[PDB]
Amino acid sequence: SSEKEELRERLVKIVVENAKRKGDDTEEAREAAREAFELVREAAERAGIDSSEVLELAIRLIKEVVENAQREGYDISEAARAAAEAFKRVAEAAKRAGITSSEVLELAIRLIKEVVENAQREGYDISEAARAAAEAFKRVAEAAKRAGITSSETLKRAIEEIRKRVEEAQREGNDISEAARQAAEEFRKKAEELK
Repeated sequence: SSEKEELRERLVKIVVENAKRKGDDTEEAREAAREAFELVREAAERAGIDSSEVLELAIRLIKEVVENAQREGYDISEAARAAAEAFKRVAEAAKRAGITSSEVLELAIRLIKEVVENAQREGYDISEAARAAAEAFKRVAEAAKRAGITSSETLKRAIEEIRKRVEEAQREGNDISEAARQAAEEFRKKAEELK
C-alpha cells in the first residue's frame, strides 16, 4: 500500500529512464508504467495473490522486459504493456485453477521472462512469445485442477520441465514457443491419465 505506492514509483522511474535512453516518448512511458502497474495490481488482487512478493515479481518482469527492449530495439511503452498483460494472464489462470503457491507463481513468471527475453534476442514479437509462455502455464494449471493435483512439487516440476525444454531449444536453435507448448501438452496428457 505505502509499499504499493513506492513500488509503482520504482516502476515508473525505470520505464521512463529506459524510454529517455533511446528517445522514446517519456510522457507515454510514464502513463504506460502507471497503467501497467494498475493492471498487475488489480489482476493479483482478484486472484488473491497480491502479496508484496508477487507484486515485486510482476514489476521485476516488466522491468526486465523493458530493459531488454532498450537493448534489442523494441518500443519501451509497448514492451511494458505486453509484460503486464502477460502477468495478468498468469494471474487469471491461477485464479481459475485455485493456485496460490508462491513457488509455483515465481516459476510461472520466470518462464515468461525467459521466453520473452529469447524472443527479444531473436527479433520476434513480445506479445506472441508472452502468449506462448502464459498459455503453457494455463494449460498446466487447468490440467492440475481438473486432475485434483494439489501438490506444489508436482506443479513446480511441471513448470521446470517447460523451462528445461525451452532451454534445450535455445541451445539447439529450435522454436522456443513450440517447445513450451509441447511440454505443457505432455503434462496435460499425464495429468488426465492420472485423473
